[PDB]
Amino acid sequence: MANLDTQFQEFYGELQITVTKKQALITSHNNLRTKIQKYFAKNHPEYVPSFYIQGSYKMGTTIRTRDDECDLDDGCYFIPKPEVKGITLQNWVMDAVNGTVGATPVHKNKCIRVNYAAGYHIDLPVYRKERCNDNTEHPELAVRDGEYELSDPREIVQWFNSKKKDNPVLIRLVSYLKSWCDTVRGFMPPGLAMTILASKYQKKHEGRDDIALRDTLKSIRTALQANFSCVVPGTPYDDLFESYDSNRQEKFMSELNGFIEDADRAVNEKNKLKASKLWKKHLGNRFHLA
Ligand SMILES: Nc1ncnc2c1ncn2[C@@H]1O[C@H](COP(=O)(O)OP(=O)(O)O)[C@@H](O)[C@H]1O
Ligand SMILES: Nc1ncnc2c1ncn2[C@@H]1O[C@H](COP(=O)(O)OP(=O)(O)O)[C@@H](O)[C@H]1O
Ligand SMILES: [Mg+2]
Repeated sequence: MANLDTQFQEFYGELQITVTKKQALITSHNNLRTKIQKYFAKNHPEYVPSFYIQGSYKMGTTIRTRDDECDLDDGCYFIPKPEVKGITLQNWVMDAVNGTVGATPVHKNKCIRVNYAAGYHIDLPVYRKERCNDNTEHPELAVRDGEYELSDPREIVQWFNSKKKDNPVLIRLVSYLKSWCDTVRGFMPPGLAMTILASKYQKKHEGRDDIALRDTLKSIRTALQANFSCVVPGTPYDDLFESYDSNRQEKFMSELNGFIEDADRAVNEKNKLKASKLWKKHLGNRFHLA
């Protein structure tokens, strides 16, 4: 039977942000920090922002999309707590990043998004927190449309770090699943959902990332068939699937069935080209035999 482990490793390589874009992302994220720091020093020095890279970039699971888009999440914290609405802190950050050359900001519900014409964006979730060095205190996320929400971005990173330890295939599995979401889109869940599901339900097959992904898909399906949910570690009741009606759930679980069916056929294929086409159908066009 065809062995596609090498093709999976090369696919993982193709999913990485390119050298040029990663340097531009980091340079831009440093420029944004200085721009925000200068804005508050000039206009509201009573509040001092501090920063913490979070999300996939901090966890080491970032992929570029099929359009070569990529991003970085940089949390913007105000300590101690400003006694203003969350939308007020967001508006100031939005005003601060406005005017960045080659970029246009967008005020999302839970972050300020800075879209760069060069093909990347930086998301700036805004937080307030009372104490500078207290990991037992969870920060409050600013929300445009409502009240602050308790959040635990650092706890997610710690949790995933413990799952990654002695387990380097996990970041590859998360990357494969994120590329699956990036290929189908529409009803598909976000990358954080793939991080949680792969970490909880991972199955291992040393030397065969193709078999490992197949086994992990079936493990995820078994868990979600019993209880269709995806709770964020450290934040109970933060269920990433809580808004999914029966239609969206059925669409996702049907796509998971089809992925599993084709993965089974690929693993049992003698023809390496056919096997690669079955995987590529769901993982996207950066997967190939050549
Ligand atoms: N429902 C949520 N609860 C808590 N944190 C969230 C939630 N959604 C997003 N985040 C935070 O934003 C980060 C990025 O979310 P997401 O867009 O799914 O990841 P990616 O950076 O891979 O696109 C997550 O790592 C998490 O810290
Ligand atoms: N609970 C959260 N904690 C931290 N960041 C978040 C959270 N939820 C969303 N984000 C960030 O905000 C981005 C988009 O926010 P979203 O909720 O999609 O706003 P909108 O509904 O306007 O699209 C996400 O990609 C993520 O990076
Ligand atoms: Mg994001």
